[PDB]
Order: sequence, then structure tokens, then C-alpha cells
Amino acid sequence: GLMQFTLPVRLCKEIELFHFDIGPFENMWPGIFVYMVHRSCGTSCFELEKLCRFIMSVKKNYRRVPYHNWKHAVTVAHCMYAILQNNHTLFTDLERKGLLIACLCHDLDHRGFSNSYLQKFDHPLAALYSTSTMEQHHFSQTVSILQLEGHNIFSTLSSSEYEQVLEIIRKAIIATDLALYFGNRKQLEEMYQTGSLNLNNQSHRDRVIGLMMTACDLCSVTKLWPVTKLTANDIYAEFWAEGDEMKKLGIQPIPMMDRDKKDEVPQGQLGFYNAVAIPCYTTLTQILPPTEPLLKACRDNLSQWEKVIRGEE
Ligand SMILES: O=c1ccn(-c2cccc(OC(F)(F)F)c2)nc1-c1ccnn1-c1cc(F)ccc1F
Ligand SMILES: [Mg+2]
Ligand SMILES: [Zn+2]
Repeated sequence: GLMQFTLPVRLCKEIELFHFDIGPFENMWPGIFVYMVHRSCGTSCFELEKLCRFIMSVKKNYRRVPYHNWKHAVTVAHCMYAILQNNHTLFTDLERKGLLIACLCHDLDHRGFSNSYLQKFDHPLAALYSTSTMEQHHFSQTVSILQLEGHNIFSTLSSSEYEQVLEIIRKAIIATDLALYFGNRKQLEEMYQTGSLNLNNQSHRDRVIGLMMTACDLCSVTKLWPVTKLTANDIYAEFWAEGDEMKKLGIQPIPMMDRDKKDEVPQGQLGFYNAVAIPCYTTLTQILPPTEPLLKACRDNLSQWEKVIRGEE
């Protein structure tokens, strides 16, 4: 109980900021996560020994792919940590408990391939889960780990609170399916503008949590420009590998995934910022005003990509 985890001064301060980068030292990530759970949730929410053992199994079950890896998981957990910490009073106890876990577990056992490729390859997971294929698998892996011996970090919850946290985690993980993002944000926008948005409507909270999960998931676009620009290299390494596997299946990939159309990346990013990221952090800032720094960082990077196209970098 009286073991408060502590980061060096620079991290201790910078970890509070939305644009924090967890750094290249892999063996510090688990401790960064535990620091966040304790500050966000309490040193009581989890038995340290089970938490440590859960984290390390979750790590083992992420793969050495270029983007969808252990570092992405911990990055997406930190963004949620910054949103929870900047909206102290808006979230219940279970929610704070489930969401950080859900963020750490949301891409479990990702092989670096889109749902589309799994469907076209005719992967067994595509027969097991017809929609949100990888996202149903990720949740499945989370439950499986929770059910290992000494791995049940939710042991002290009652049967009610236990089903409530697993359902929070399931909706949060399912919501990271970008195909579901667009519909969800539109309804949130319409609700917020007609003033029907009501954070006591459980159905409405579900949507707000989904949008937060998209915002956390996409948070490489909210970093300082060098991080955002270097993360893009890892993102496109996976897109181009999937483009290669599409061509092996005798299908021309969309240009995003075609490494022969590398030239088009900077314009492809503009579209994604205009169609996806900016609308995402705008609707989020409207519903949760203290998240405005993610909108501002995202606009700044949109501006940086506009400077790439114009030959100014
Ligand atoms: O930079 C990017 C360019 C394109 N897409 C993308 C992914 C999926 C469908 C898509 O098309 C559509 F616009 F219609 F959705 C575009 N995503 C990113 C991106 C930025 C940050 N995270 N990710 C990301 C999210 C992901 F979910 C997966 C991989 C990523 F790199
Ligand atoms: Mg995913
Ligand atoms: Zn992800």
C-alpha cells in the first residue's frame, strides 16, 4: 500500500500533458502505466502483484509489428489518462478502472492487418467475427488474460460491478473500430447541437466513451511534429505490408496501402486530418472542454503536412 511509484522529474511533469511521448525505454513503460493507474484510479483499485502480472501477460500478447505494438497500447493508455485527469469529476470509479485497462488491451494480438484484409484473405477470425473482426478478438484476448491464474485484477469487485466493468471494456474496445467512429460522432454532434446530450443517459455515456477511445487511439496526430512525423513512418510500414499482401491475393490495394504511391502520402494525411482526426477532437472538445489541447496539437500537425506538400518541408 505505501509504495508510491515515482518518475524522474521531467517525466513526472510531462506525463500530465496530452502530447507526452513515453520514450524509447521499453522497460519503463509498465511503471509509467502503474503510475497512471495509481494517480487516475487510486493505489487501492488494484492489488499491485496482480496488476504487474496482468500488464506483463498483456505485453507478451502484443506482437513485434511496426505500429500496432506494446508501445501503441501504452501511448493510447496515456492519452486516456490525460483526459480522465483533465475531467476529474465526470467519470465514475469503475469507468476510470475499466478505460485505462481497455486502452492497454484494445489492440491485443494485432497482426498488423485491417479487418478488410482478414475478410479478403478469408481468415478464420473473419468467420468467427463478421463485423469489427480484430476488435472482437482483442476483447476475447483481454478476457482470456483476466482468466489466467493470479491475473484477475477485478477480483475485489462484486458480481454487479464486475459485469459493469467488463461491459465498459467491451464497448470501449469495440468502439476503436474506425468503421464505427463516423456514425457515432455524427450522432454525438447532432445530440450536442440539439441539446439532447445527457451524461445520465447510459446510452449517451457509451457514445461519449466511444469517441474518447477514437481520440486516444488516433493520438499520434496530437503529438509534437517530430513524433507525429516519425510515427507516420511506422503507420505506413504496416499499410504498405498489407498493400503487398493484397497484391499477392491478386487485388490492387487502395493508394494509402500501395508503396508505389509513396509520393501521395502528404495529401493522404490531409484527407485523414480533414475527414477523421479534426472532426474527432472538435466534437470531443465540445463535449469535454478541457481536451482542447488535442484539437490544437492536431490543427498544428495539419498545418505541418500542408507545409510538406508546399515544398516548405
Ligand atoms: O495516418 C493515417 C492515415 C490513414 N488512416 C486510416 C486508417 C483506417 C482507415 C482509413 O480510412 C478512412 F479514412 F476512411 F478511415 C484511414 N489512419 C491513420 C492514422 C493516424 C493515426 N492513427 N491512424 C491509424 C488508425 C487505425 F485505426 C489504423 C491504423 C492507423 F495508422
Ligand atoms: Mg485496433
Ligand atoms: Zn489502436
